[PDB]
Amino acid sequence: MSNISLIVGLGNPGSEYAQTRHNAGFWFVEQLADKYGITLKNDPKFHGISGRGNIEGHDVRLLLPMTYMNRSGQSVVPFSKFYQIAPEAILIAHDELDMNPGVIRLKTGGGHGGHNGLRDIVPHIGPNFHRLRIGIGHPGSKERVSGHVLGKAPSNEQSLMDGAIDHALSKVKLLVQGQVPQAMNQINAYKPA
Ligand code: NA
Ligand code: NA
Repeated sequence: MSNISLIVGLGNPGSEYAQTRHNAGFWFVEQLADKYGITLKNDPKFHGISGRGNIEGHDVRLLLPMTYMNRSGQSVVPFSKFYQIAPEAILIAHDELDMNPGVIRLKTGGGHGGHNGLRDIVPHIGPNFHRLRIGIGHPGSKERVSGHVLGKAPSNEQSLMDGAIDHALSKVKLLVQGQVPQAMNQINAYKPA
């Protein structure tokens, strides 16, 4: 029922990380920001890059922590405390190992699912924020997980992921308008065209 007023993209800073699957949440938020002409500027007070503007009739903040993934909470937590944004108004976009490329899900609540960014966030604001789980695949062995999240995907997997992200961006109107059950049905029904 509450409007989404803060959208957070999780990822690592620097050009060596920018195309890595771990930066799926940066992809989503950076595309969104540019779709609506919202400028992401350096915001060192909150250890991130941040912005604010109109999306489909609503005042929305955007945040990319520049803390490195595992310390994402050092940006998100004080940012959302300072602007007094309840967790229920936060959507956090992140890579999801447990879903394949081309799969994308909106989830409300729950835990971190082993994701090391969310792991740094859930303890401080609690679990009740919305999550855009952008599927990146699982390599297979738990050995190869680090090299997979920190690697660039091949073009085919990338096109599926980018398709998923395009679809979720088309649904942000619902989310910022408070229409979370509808956004969720519609996001979660996505399948590659
Ligand atoms: Na822009
Ligand atoms: Na920008």
